[PDB]
Amino acid sequence: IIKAYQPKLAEGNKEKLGKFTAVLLRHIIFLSNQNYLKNVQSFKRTQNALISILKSLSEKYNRELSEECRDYINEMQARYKKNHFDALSNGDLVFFSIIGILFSTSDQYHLVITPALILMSQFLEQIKFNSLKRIAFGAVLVRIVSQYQRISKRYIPEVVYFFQKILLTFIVKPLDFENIRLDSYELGLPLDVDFTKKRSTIIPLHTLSTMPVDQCVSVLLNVMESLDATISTVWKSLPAFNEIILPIQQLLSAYTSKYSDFEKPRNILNKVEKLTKFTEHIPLALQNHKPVS
Amino acid sequence: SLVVQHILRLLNTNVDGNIKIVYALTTIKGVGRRYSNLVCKKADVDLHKRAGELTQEELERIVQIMQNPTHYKIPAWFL
Amino acid sequence: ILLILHKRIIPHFHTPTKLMDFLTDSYNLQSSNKNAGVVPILALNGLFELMKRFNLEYPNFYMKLYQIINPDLMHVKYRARFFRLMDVFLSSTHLSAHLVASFIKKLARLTLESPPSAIVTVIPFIYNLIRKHPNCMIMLHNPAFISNPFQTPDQVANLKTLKENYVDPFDVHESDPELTHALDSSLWELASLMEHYHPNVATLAKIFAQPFKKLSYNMEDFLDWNYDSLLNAESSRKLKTLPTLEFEAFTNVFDNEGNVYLPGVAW
Amino acid sequence: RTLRFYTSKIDQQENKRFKGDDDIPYK
Amino acid sequence: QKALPASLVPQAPPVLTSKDKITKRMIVVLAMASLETHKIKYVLLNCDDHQGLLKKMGRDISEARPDITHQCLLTLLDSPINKAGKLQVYIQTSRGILIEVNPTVRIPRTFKRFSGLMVQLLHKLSIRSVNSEEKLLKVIKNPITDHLPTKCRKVTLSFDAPVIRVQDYIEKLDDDESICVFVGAMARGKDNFADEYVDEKVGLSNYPLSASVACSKFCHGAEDAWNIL
Amino acid sequence: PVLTSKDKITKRMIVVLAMASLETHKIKYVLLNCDDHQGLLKKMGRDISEARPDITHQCLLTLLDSPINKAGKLQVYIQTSRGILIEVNPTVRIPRTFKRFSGLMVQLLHKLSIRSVEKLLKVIKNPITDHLPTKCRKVTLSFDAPVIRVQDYIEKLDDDESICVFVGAMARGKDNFADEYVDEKVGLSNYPLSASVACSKFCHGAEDAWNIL
Amino acid sequence: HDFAVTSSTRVQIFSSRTRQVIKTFSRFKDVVYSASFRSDGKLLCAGDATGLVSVYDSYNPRTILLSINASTHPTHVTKFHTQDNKILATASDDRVTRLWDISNAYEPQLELTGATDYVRTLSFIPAAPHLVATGSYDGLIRLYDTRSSGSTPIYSLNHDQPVENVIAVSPTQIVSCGGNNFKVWDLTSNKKLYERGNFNKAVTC
Repeated sequence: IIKAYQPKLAEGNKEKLGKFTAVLLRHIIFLSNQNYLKNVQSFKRTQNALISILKSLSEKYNRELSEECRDYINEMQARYKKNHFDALSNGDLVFFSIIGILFSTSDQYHLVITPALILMSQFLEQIKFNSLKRIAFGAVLVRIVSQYQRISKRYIPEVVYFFQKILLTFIVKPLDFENIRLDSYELGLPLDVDFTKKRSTIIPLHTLSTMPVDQCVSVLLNVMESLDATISTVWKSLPAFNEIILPIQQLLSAYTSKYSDFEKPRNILNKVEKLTKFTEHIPLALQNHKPVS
Repeated sequence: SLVVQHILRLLNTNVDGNIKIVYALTTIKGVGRRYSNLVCKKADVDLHKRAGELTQEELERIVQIMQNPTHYKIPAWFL
Repeated sequence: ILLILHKRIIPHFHTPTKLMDFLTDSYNLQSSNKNAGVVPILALNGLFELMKRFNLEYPNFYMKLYQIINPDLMHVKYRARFFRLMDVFLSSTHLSAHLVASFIKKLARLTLESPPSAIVTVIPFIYNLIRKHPNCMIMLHNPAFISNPFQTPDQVANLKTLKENYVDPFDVHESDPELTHALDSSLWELASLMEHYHPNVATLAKIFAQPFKKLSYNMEDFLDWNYDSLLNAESSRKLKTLPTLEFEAFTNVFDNEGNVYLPGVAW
Repeated sequence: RTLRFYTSKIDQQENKRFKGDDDIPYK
Repeated sequence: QKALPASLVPQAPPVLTSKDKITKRMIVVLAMASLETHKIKYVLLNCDDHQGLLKKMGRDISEARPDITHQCLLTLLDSPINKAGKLQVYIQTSRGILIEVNPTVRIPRTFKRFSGLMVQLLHKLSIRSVNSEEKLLKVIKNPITDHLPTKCRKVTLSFDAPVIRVQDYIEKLDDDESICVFVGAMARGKDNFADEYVDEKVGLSNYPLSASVACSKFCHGAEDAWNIL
Repeated sequence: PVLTSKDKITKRMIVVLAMASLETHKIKYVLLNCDDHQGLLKKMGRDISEARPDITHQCLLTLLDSPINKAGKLQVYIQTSRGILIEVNPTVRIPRTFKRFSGLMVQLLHKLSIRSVEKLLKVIKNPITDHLPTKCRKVTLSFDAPVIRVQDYIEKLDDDESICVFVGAMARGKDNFADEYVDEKVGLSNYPLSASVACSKFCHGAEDAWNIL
Repeated sequence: HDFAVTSSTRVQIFSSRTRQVIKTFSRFKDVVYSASFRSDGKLLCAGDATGLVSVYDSYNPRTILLSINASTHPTHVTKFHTQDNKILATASDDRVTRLWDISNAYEPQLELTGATDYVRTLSFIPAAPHLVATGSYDGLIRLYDTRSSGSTPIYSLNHDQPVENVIAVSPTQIVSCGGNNFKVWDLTSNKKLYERGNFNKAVTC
């Protein structure tokens, strides 16, 4: 379609491809919504290829893509007003990634990123995350926002709120954490879990539609891996390390005490301990103004 | 422990809340000391109050005084 | 019932003082049901109307108010109602600097895990309290830790030892706001908010780094903000110029089961 | 009224008198 | 635990003028400034521009340099001590005309524009601001004694006098006092212009110092001594 | 001894007057000035704001007439905005009046050298780094940079080394002219400083640090 | 014995017999916080939210005798020393209770410190001119000796509630009313003799 309708061939052909740029993005999102567990390999050969073509289209019709992108942001918000997580699908998760591919995440203000990032903070908080599918959806949501702030490295309070409830959700309370609001007390992991077998921490998108202990453990491990990069990259430079990490340090201590074999939290606690040691928590001084003449 | 009890814009004029209502209102062009006292007594605003202490309804009444003087029988010489 | 009590019920009763026991019990309600934890917030509005109309008292009012502040308060839809009453409560002239310092410190601590809508409420609220009570300005900045070019070498060494021995004295578990030692603490959290992802929220937090020229901030312009309103606010803006793109290229959008945008997720 | 308005004033405040070697205006 | 000032907003330091005498200050006196006007239109007489005209006047062209007076004001006015509102400058024309220099003024950095002011000032006896709010240059009544602070310390820059450290000097002086420095804008001459009124004369460096260099050196010590920064 | 670019061992105070707006124009070649030649510079296409050699003249006078220059511990370099590097011999006594200063400056750029009968002023080959001492510290005057005491600064620096300061004679502009050569930028006064005062401040501190007196 | 009431930005002195305002002081730009007389009753001192303390001749509103800028913080308490006329005590939100002298208004004679919260109560113990008692909203009542160097309380008494007013009933007995109770303390024993909490709301004055 692009080759048969290059701008050179005829007048008004830029518009047709420009509209096609909007059309292609919806198709890329549309295919992800469709079931593809049967031919995941074939879906992978098409789904990435369409994104590559969209990248070529975006380079010359970024304006047309951007208008479609914002409309989709409006569309999910309206659907979320009535359906909550039921509106949310795999296609939404895919669309958010494509924006990161095709738009500058590392901007203070951006036309498509900022409405998207706000929408992601809303889901990281508003959504109950009371089901394994819902927690898996939130785990993917944290990864997207993390790569949005990969260089800008800004602080997202909802990212803090997401980890605390998910961390406490899988340990259900211990009676020591009454400041954290849980939405499901029946997702507590059993004690018999091993935590020494090598379980894949990658969460496939198609599995979310199908979505026991192994799946719960895999979702847990992926979020923990997201936690450490957040502690290592974003929170470390932030002033309020000791305050932000203090509830999380207590959560991780419970994981070690209950599961001695589970090695991930101990690596975090040892690593978290190292950072607080080096960092100087000096009282701030911010009104020191240059004298006026 | 719990007990619950500087500048204003009137007639397109900045008036200091510090100054007494009558002589803070005098700053507005066309308003004299006698005119300001007349407006205050018509508005039922206590003259001992500072311009800051005035409430919103009192200021609304005062702007009604100055914008509609004849409707409230302000003497002609004042206008 | 508690939502409409202050407006649609109490004004129509001859002797609304008969609602004291019902409101007092609601304000003191402590239940294992989490959904009942918001009852005291709503009862506070109706309670204060009775307090105001007939010169009635609630024992240990501020200690109870300090306890009610909790992370749940930042998330409930009725935050706007609570903060409207709290300003009237903390506008009193007989409040200790330590009392207000504990309120400021606790709110700032909660802001680390609060939505941007709540952050928009807390920042002007803390600005007003500090402006009302300049003694709390020491929390925003401690001059003893500033380094002066002219300070003698012995002063430099003494400053270093002071930087070696400090400990944050704010206690989060103390229920008396006059004993939390918040005044000796520092608002090291509000500095984090200046790096908030949203540009407008970060700009508001930047006010604390700026001179306090403004006398006060109108809370009614910051109270009732929601996620929907903020999204609707940005969508209104028109595309004057094309958005900037990314020069870097990624082979695969998600990870497998060369360059991956989102490691750890697969199709 | 809107939050964006206050941010612009705040940002404008930072940007906000002869300085250095600036000369008096010509005429 | 000394409590903070209630208002930490930056506040412009007061503009210190002759009416205020109590405040501690540094006063730099540019004695024997060569500033004279003559109709050709009145022009500020210069060592180079008007050589024949000054010869007709009978005055030596060696002492006909308002450039030195111009440069001293530039370094004095531009000094951080001026920005801190702790310095005021007086100028004494060789003819005997005393000029008060408001610290707020901004003299043109080009000399020719500066000369245009001096004829304006010498004839009109006063200079007003662009916004017409304050008189920046105003000629004042001699003697210089009355305009200066009630309690003040007086020195001249003498090459023959013993070399002193200005920082150590200002430190050992009292606080309610003020320091007045008489700087000779002359290219060359005997250092007895202020001898009648000063109490002592001091040397700043063993090498000869230009007027622009010496006054700048003196004021920097006050900034170090008074921690003006 | 008169310091020269050839000798690098001796500790000295180097000052570089960067972005000097020194240009010669013929309608005869006369130094351009912001106000003397406004229309002519307009025809040239260059802004008259950055057409002020008076600032450069003032900085040289205070630098040359400072006591440290009399002590033989200072050498001056001037980097013209066009890209011409000028070495200023410490022994030189430039005219106090600007008009004579301008008449000299046209002689130097066209003749590339001023002689007396050593060259008091010589145009030299860029970059400045080669002329500078082998072991030397480089800094710039930056208003935004942290404020430091010059006296404490020179004291804490080593002895065999030398100090370069790249002073911007510009009326206005971004302080990135010498970023390629320098390793850090320091603030001298929290208040804005002119080019003339800032170098005068810096030489005053060195005279105290090295006890030049 | 005409009595002075501090209301809004003014101070009104009422005649005892007439029970009506006989003098009005409205020069104060901001709210006025005190109207205490001197022992001779000739002079009246007051505080303002701006922090300036103004001394007026009692029954002569027009004349201003002395004006001191105690602090840029609000000054809530201004009390003449009962034993000594010349020295005036000023307590502010600055948390330093400066002791001024009428002769020397440029600098305080003494600057008592050590309060970590607002000091809104200052009392002079009869028969002990050197002793000065201050009660802050820390819940701590601090006693100072002006004969010594000062600036450090000789000892502190814990009230456990914000101190609204401290009154020295007798040379050795001092009653502090703060929170919902008032307690009587004796300095010789440095312990509360008695305590009454019959009040429902926090006692103020």
